[PDB]
Amino acid sequence: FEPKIVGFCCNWCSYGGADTAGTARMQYPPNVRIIRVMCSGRVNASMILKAFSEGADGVFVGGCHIGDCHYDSGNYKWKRRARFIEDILPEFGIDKERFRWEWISASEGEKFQKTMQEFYETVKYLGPL
Amino acid sequence: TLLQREENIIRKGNIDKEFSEKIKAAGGDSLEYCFQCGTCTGSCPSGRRTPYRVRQIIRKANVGLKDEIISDPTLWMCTTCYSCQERCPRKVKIVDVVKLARNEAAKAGFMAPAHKAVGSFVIKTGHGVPINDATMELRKAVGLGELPPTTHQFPEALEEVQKIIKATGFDQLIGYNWETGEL
Amino acid sequence: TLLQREENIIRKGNIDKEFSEKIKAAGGDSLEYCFQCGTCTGSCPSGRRTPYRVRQIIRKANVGLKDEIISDPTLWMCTTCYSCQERCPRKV
Amino acid sequence: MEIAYFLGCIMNNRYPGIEKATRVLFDKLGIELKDMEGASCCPAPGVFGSFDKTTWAAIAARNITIAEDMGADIMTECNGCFGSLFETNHLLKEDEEMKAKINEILKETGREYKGEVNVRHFAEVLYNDVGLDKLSELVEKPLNLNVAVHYGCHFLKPSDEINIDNPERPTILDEIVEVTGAKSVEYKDKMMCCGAGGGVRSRDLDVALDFTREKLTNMKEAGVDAIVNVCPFCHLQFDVGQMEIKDKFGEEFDIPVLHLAQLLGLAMGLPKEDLVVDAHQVCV
Amino acid sequence: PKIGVYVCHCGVNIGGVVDVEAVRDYAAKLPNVVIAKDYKYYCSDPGQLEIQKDIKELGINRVVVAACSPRLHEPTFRRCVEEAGLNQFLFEFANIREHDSWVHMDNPEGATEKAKDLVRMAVAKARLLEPLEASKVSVDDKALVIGGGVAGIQAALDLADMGFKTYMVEKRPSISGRMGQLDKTFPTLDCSMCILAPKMVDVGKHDNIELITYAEVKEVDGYIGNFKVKIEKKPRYIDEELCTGCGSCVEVCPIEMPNYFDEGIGMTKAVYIPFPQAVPLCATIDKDYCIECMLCDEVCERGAVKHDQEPEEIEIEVGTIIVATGYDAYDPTEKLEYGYGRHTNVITGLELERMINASGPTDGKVLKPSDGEKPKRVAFIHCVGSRDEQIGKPYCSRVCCMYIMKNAQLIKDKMPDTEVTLYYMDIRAFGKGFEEFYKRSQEKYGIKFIRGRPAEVIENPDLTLTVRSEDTLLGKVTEYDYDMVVLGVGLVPPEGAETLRQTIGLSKSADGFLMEAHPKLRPVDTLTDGVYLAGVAQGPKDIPDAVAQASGAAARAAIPMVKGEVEIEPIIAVTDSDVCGGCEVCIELCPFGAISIEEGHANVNVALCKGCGTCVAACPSGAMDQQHFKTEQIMAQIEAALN
Amino acid sequence: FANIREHDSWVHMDNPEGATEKAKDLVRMAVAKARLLEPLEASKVSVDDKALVIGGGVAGIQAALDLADMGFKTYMVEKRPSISGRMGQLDKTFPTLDCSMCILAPKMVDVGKHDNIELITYAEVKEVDGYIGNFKVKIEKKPRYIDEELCTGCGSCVEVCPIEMPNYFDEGIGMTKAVYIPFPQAVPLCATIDKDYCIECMLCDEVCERGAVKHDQEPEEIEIEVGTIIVATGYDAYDPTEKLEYGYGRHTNVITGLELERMINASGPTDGKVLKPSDGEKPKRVAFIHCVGSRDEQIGKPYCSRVCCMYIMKNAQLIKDKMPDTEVTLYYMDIRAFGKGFEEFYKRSQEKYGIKFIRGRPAEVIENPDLTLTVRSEDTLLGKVTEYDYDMVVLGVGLVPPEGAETLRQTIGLSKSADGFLMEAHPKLRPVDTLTDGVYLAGVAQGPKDIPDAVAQASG
Ligand SMILES: Cc1cc2nc3c(=O)[nH]c(=O)nc-3n(C[C@H](O)[C@H](O)[C@H](O)COP(=O)(O)OP(=O)(O)OC[C@H]3O[C@@H](n4cnc5c(N)ncnc54)[C@H](O)[C@@H]3O)c2cc1C
Ligand SMILES: Cc1cc2nc3c(=O)[nH]c(=O)nc-3n(C[C@H](O)[C@H](O)[C@H](O)COP(=O)(O)OP(=O)(O)OC[C@H]3O[C@@H](n4cnc5c(N)ncnc54)[C@H](O)[C@@H]3O)c2cc1C
Ligand code: SF4
Ligand code: SF4
Ligand code: SF4
Ligand code: SF4
Ligand code: SF4
Ligand code: SF4
Ligand code: SF4
Ligand code: SF4
Ligand code: SF4
Ligand code: SF4
Ligand code: SF4
Ligand code: SF4
Ligand code: SF4
Ligand code: FES
Repeated sequence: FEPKIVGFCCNWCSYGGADTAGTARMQYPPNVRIIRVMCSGRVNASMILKAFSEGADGVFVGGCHIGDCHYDSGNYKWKRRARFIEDILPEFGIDKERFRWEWISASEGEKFQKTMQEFYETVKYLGPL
Repeated sequence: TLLQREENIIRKGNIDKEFSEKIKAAGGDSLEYCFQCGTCTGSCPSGRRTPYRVRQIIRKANVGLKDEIISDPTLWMCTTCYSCQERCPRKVKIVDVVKLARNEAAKAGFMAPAHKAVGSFVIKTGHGVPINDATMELRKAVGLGELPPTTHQFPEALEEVQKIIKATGFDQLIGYNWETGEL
Repeated sequence: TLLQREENIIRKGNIDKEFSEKIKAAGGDSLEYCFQCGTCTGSCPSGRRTPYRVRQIIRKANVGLKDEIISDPTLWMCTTCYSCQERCPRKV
Repeated sequence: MEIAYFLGCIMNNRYPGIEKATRVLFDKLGIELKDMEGASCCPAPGVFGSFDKTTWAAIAARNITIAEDMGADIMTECNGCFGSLFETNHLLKEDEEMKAKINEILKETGREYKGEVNVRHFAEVLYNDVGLDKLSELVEKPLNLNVAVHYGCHFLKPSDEINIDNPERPTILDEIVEVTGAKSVEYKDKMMCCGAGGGVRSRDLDVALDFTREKLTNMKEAGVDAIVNVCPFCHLQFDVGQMEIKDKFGEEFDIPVLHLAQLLGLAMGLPKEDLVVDAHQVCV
Repeated sequence: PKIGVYVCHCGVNIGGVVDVEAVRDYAAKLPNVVIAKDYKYYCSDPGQLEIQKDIKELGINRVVVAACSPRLHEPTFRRCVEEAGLNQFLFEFANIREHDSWVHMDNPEGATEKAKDLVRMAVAKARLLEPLEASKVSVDDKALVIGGGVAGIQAALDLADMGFKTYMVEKRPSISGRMGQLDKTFPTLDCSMCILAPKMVDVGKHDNIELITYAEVKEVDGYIGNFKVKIEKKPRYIDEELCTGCGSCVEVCPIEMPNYFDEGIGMTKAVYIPFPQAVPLCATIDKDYCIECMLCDEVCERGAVKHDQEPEEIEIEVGTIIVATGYDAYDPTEKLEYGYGRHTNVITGLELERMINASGPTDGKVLKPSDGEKPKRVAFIHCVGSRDEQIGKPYCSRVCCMYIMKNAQLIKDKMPDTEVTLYYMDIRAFGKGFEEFYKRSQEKYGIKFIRGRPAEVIENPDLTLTVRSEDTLLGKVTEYDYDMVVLGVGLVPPEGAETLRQTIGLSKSADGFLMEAHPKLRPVDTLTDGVYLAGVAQGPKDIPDAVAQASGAAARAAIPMVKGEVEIEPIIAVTDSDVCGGCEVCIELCPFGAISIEEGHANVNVALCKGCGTCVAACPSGAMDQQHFKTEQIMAQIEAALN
Repeated sequence: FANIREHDSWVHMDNPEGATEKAKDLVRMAVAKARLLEPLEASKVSVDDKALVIGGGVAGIQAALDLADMGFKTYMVEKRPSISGRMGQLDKTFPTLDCSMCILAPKMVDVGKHDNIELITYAEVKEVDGYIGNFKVKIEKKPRYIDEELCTGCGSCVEVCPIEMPNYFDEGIGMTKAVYIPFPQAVPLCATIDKDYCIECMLCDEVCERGAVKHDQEPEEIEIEVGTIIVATGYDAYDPTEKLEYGYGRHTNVITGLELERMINASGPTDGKVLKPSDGEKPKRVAFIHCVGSRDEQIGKPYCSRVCCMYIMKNAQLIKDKMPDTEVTLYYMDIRAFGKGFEEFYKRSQEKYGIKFIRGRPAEVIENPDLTLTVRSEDTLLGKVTEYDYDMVVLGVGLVPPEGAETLRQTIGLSKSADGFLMEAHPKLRPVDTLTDGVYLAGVAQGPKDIPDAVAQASG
């Protein structure tokens, strides 16, 4: 079983963190697919639900650390949305461990690598949705 | 003659990289990033009155001069006062390295008889400083019990201590012979 | 005992500045600007087989440890081969 | 309040006066001292920690389990015992593999280390749990004494782990001492080791005695009347080593050595026989 | 849509792991794609020429590039497509190097599949892109320089000589910074004031410079070319226009207070002039010490004393900002083993600089604080407050070695009989003439160097000081006596640095100093457009390095002001009035207040919107949509990632 | 002007009365001269708004781009066929370990595309005449024997060429053809024929489709008029052949730091593999020697080269990352980690990579029969002589002025400092100006320094 994982990362920190992991050449499983947004505040539950409905076995969202958002308040709104999404997902048979959201700074390549590896292990263990 | 062809040069034959790896793996890895400022030696009170130089011990541990360290008498001049460790600008755990080197030296047979005597006292009575008759009389006179509520008073506690010592092999380390109760 | 309260510390009682001034005035003034790279000791053939350390001799001469130098047997281990002097980066 | 009472070796086997003074002082403070039945050497870190870390940690862990059985924190008034027990406690708590190894060793003794209690120092308990005000209230005989305070190395260091006071220039013991009316006198190299630690006293007595002789010279130059310590190991070093220094070099200091508990008992009007001054080699 | 796909080998960075042949064919076979090519280096000139030729010939209206991260080369390809006539924002970037090839080296097949999926997602997004015209905004041809030290003075003079009107805000009553406090400079031992004072006078006389001393920057708003700055001028209680700096008020004042210029070892009056070469040469009253005796009022002939002065608020509009706020000297009081603040005859390097200065408090005489007599023995300790993890200062301060050697040389010249010893770990004489200066310290002046970090400084009863330290090259502990000990304190960010950093909105580096945009190639730029760094504001360094940085910052700030225009990215929210219901759950979500309500419909202000997309994600009905990040585009990308 | 401070007051301190009499006499002389002075109107001369930048390294590229972005038409003369300087030869940079080419190549392309920059590579400045605002410069463009306007840099000519010659870019450890492109990111991306090696076989002519090969090309003379000049000519690496005790050029497995930079580069001659020159296998033990060609009065080099410590530590870290099992030892006198993040980099060299530091200037390097190398050196912190064996020894060579520096200095008319680099107008406050008006210095032309310092100087 090879899980299908979709990722959303803000342009300024989390996408920067993935770039840092790449430049340092920190290996991690190739299942994730990153989609760029300007801010984690651009992400809403419709995208997560669409991902899970289209065949995703896990959804990752990455943002700036609280207090570090380029647009200064977007990740707060995302954090609220993410808590609500964790509320909603188990009602349709989707474990909330299949939906991970983390704060990754632009220089935190190693944290991004570890998050990717661990999320892949979790989703693979859970098995197909 | 001042000639001595072995003591005045360092080659690979004097180096044991396994010793350094063992020390670093056992909790002395910080010795890797000592930059030899000499603050520790300046802070050392035993270095002022003995040939003990803690900075050179750290350097030898990094280089891998096992035989030079474990056989060195000055290795036993450290009082573990922690003065060096409080001031190290690189935050090296100097006392940890000293104790690990002493452990390696003890494993190699460089144990003083007095330390072995302390160990034998702990084995026999559970106390590094066991009570004597005069102190028993003093204890009785002042309202305390003749014996403290320790392994002195509870043989089963002493048996547990001896079981621990046997399990850890400490008796074999100091050459304690249970049959005769001697070293 | 390893105790010895005099041999393991340097105070002003161990220093003779007149000795250093005399050495520098007699043709050894260059010792003033040794920066202790240790090239001389590495080049020294007697330092490989005796406790003789020429760099420490230069350092003691600069500091003024007369009694430590003149009474030292290793001072007589130098063959005057000039290997150190050919390579000193400070031209001591 | 209740706390397990660890005794060590030197206090209960050479200087019972410290123990009696401590018991009386804690009874006057409404703190119940519970004996740790079957306790042994902590073991003294200087020799055992230098010889085999595993044996030292195992013996210390058994001592800690004795107190864990009673569900009480350990209180020590020896810097050496405090250092040994505290280091073992925070090593086993923060290291799962070492905890597993030590528990494997402890199994055959019918004990298991849980990491459920805390190791505390006598002076720290006095300063935090009692406070300077309550200690002052209990003073009935304000002392007139110039005392040299010897902190000992293992009360405060390594400070990164102990985090009690600043090791370079601490004040906790000075404040406790001054609550009794005595005056803590500054002297050269105050934070210097007494020389007895690390197993040096039993390995090279001359080196340890020079440590002590340097300290005593500095204290004498300050004109102190007594030495105050919170370590029976340091207490023994000073007391016995003054006699040893006299016999070896014929140098007389005649500076009485007191434990902090003994000084508190003196300031609290304890019976003279309770201090057991006859245990001391240097006449007080 | 005619999509042209360009897959970059990047040499072997992508090609080595990802098969740029299979990916190219996959792209060629995807819907709406009319061409697929691969080139070794697309960002290079030949690759851009290939892209432009393809656009001109095949009439491509969408360009997709499978290359490195967009954060690196998105502007490059945007301008490339622009120069070929295509719109800037019809362009798409697929990240197959940092996100695929460099992180899945051990799975080449999985890497190629991921690259195929990523290119599919990129083409899915590019299908729905549309042109967007970017708006130009004028760049104000004015600059602000914060800090009046050597770096700030240099930056202001360079900008003013290039024709730009410059404001220079300085928190002290006078400009000069720390260079005015130095007696001589290394490695030449030339007088610092003799060469700095002409520049200070130049700044004070320049027609293009507005000098505002004794003032702080309180608020900064806006963006490049369009900065609104609120400055607070503190009350001197002296009229700058009237005061001539004669100093009679100082002569008559009865109160004595520390002089900040003398670094705690010099005294002045409650009304004071910081030093004779001050610019502006004006008096200042510190009301913490004034008793309001009006003696200065009575003795002043110009009528310049104003005890009822109030703080003034100035608002300026500038196009660029240069931060040149310098540093403070480390306070070694926390190093208890060295006894600063406890031992009488322990001083710092900057205090020694003031003491050796002929215009300093002691008239240029190095005297013991304890008795006012010359020391016969002096020790210097290197790396105090630096290279020390015990205090969280793991960096080198970069100048303490040299100024320690310089002050030792100065003490030797003034008092040849003095003995001077330096306690060092490394001698960092790296600059031009620095190694020769280091050798001259020994050969000419006879300064003694001990390689050892001192363990302790002990004050003896007679107030002399014993340095206890190992001589590591002798391998032995030494306890040497000295009449004076000088701590070689390091450099730390100035007091109030965090307040100004937050006011402007800049980041800081691990050492606590301000962070440059790129460590190697943009040393004076920041990531905030229109804001530049000069001098020790960016980190410890010596005067020539700070001056070079100030000139570079002036040039970099001049470039956009010469251009006179900048482009605003059009990635902004747009409201569909026919769909918007005026619910207004979007207005509060904009941190910049870009959304208002007109005619019952949400309306976005382009000047205020920054393009975060928060409001768009919040809008349930979808009336709000972000340009270049539309919901349909992200939904198509999600669909393509899994299908 | 009467000079009574430098000529009277500061030189006769012990004779105040004689000093006052001398001051009176000097003021009398000044007034005597001032009596006969008359007004003179000074003539203004126009300043050409054009700049010349000599040298196409990072400093020169930065200076040219800054001038061109400010609106001035700039000429950039570069003696090599391509711009980049020494930064293009580096693999990574300290203290971040980022790729140098990845960040330099966009700037090179920018220089190549700028409307305000005229790039003249493979050219030298032959004559400079005139003064500020009014400089007449004669430049000699050497014949490439390839048409720059036609060549596309495809490289087929290189593929077919039969002759092999050293590649200057690879610093003596890499080979190319008689027709060559210095590196793939060259700007201009153009071929060059070295006639010292060409046999005129016309294979390149036949394989070229653009008709860019011109075997009858001649040197060209260009005359430009500029208002300002910026010298950014960089440096050369020290040649340690004269240090006979270290055996460079004699021992097989002794290399320099720059050669190691080329070897560790993925685009270098060895495809990024650190291999012994003797057998082409990875070394298991590597020694680095600091201060080679620097801080040494035996060779007349009493200055610090200022970057060798850091790039030594950087290349040690790179060798460790590529080959974690390798043992690396550095022989140093001082570790000069003075820059921003440099001390942290120094600590990371030990904590993370386990690089060994020996404080000792090596006395000798001895080649053993099996071609391994014994470094004989005192460990001064152990106070004992050591003889340690290594598979490779890397000399931390310093920086020296480039070849032909004196010719250009005389052509412009500039002075030089004691170290041999060009002298600035004032050491403290005019670091980038010279005493010749209208001529400026940027980068290592003024003395050794790292990339950010050179870039700041170029902008200034
Ligand atoms: C003891 C000592 C000796 C030295 N000797 C030498 C030497 O011999 N040669 C040498 O080359 N270098 C020397 N240096 C280093 C040299 O002083 C610095 O390189 C130089 O001072 C840096 O100039 P700067 O303009 O960046 O900073 P500074 O000189 O610190 O000037 C910064 C200015 O900004 C002002 N400021 C700060 N915060 C604000 C704010 N919020 N708003 C407005 N203004 C503000 C300050 O008041 C100050 O006027 C020495 C340093 C020390 C400590
Ligand atoms: C092995 C090594 C590793 C290094 N690593 C780093 C590092 O990791 N990080 C770092 O920051 N710095 C590093 N440096 C230092 C860095 O290379 C320099 O700071 C930088 O190259 C200086 O740039 P420049 O433009 O001043 O000179 P250069 O890079 O030398 O460029 C000068 C240019 O001028 C040209 N030129 C010369 N003479 C003439 C002439 N007469 N006419 C026309 N053109 C001419 C040259 O061909 C060259 O293109 C390293 C240096 C070495 C030797
Ligand atoms: S103080 Fe620390 S860094 Fe300095 S020599 Fe000792 S262990 Fe090494
Ligand atoms: S702990 Fe040991 S090495 Fe460190 S200062 Fe104390 S006696 Fe010296
Ligand atoms: S070689 Fe010269 S500079 Fe180096 S230690 Fe010997 S005498 Fe001093
Ligand atoms: S002359 Fe020869 S023997 Fe004497 S110190 Fe120099 S190298 Fe050694
Ligand atoms: S476009 Fe990106 S991936 Fe392609 S060569 Fe340029 S930097 Fe490398
Ligand atoms: S306030 Fe008046 S008296 Fe004082 S300095 Fe200014 S002009 Fe002179
Ligand atoms: S009014 Fe204030 S400043 Fe003026 S003389 Fe009186 S105390 Fe001094
Ligand atoms: S420049 Fe010298 S004194 Fe200053 S921090 Fe660096 S090594 Fe220490
Ligand atoms: S949230 Fe949507 S519907 Fe409501 S006001 Fe904003 S744009 Fe209109
Ligand atoms: S996209 Fe962000 S900045 Fe723009 S209007 Fe919406 S919330 Fe405000
Ligand atoms: S000369 Fe012709 S074949 Fe050679 S690189 Fe140039 S265009 Fe290609
Ligand atoms: S003509 Fe010269 S350059 Fe061309 S292929 Fe022949 S040898 Fe090579
Ligand atoms: S930077 Fe380091 S290696 Fe280079 S010359 Fe200076 S001290 Fe020697
Ligand atoms: S920009 Fe990354 S969370 Fe707002």
